[PDB]
Amino acid sequence: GSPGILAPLAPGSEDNFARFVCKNNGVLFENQLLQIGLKSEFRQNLGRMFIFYGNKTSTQFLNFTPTLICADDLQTNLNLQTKPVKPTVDGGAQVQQVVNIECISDFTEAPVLNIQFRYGGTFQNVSVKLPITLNKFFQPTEMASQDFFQRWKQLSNPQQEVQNIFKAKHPMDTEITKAKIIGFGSALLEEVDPNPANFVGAGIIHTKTTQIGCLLRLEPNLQAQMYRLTLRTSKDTVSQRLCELLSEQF
Amino acid sequence: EEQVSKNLFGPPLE
Repeated sequence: GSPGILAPLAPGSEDNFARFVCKNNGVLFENQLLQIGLKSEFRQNLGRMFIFYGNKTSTQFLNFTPTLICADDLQTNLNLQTKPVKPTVDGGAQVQQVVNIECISDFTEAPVLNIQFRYGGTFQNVSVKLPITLNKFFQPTEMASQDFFQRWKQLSNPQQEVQNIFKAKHPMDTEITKAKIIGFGSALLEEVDPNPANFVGAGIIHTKTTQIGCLLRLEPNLQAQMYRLTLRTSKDTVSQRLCELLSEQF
Repeated sequence: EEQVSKNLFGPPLE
């Protein structure tokens, strides 16, 4: 795989994609040879992500070629720009790639990061899902209970609401749950739902053209170890994708 | 599911 030659993309490897929905900095993937670290920041519809490739061996990686894979429909909604990476990674060395990100419109698919390189003549080919998700363009909005209910009532049309009941994956810990909601990009609104055990959030999704207001309600049932999540937003596909993402976090 | 939602959650937000 000298420049201009690639192998077919490897099937997706197991990675830490879901751990990066509500967090931005950490290790996305690691095997015996390579560590892929991420650091990112986002503001309104823009972001900047740094990818760190760490060679855990004493042997050089040669022809080291990272490619971001995005279908045409995703490219229409999510603009990624990057710069070349040196194809030689020394043993024990770490190399950095910058990805500049613009959300054009809401989107569901995730970019795939494919990495091909030579390790002592072996062919290495790794494909991992990159955690650029719709909620990265979510700006928290604090608001009063009265403002929330006015907006919630407007979004009463069924197309605006997506609801999901699911079994808890993690301990039903109030403090961890609040931190997940904040890490998702939502404000955490206290004393809106008259049930003190429930969680309410609000924010705005920023695209190149449009601000999409979003409201959320998360209801635990501690005994049954279940949750009910309700999204009401000003765009049907945003309600769907945010509910899909947040439903996997508790 | 509607009944599970009945028994485990609700009522509607105000």
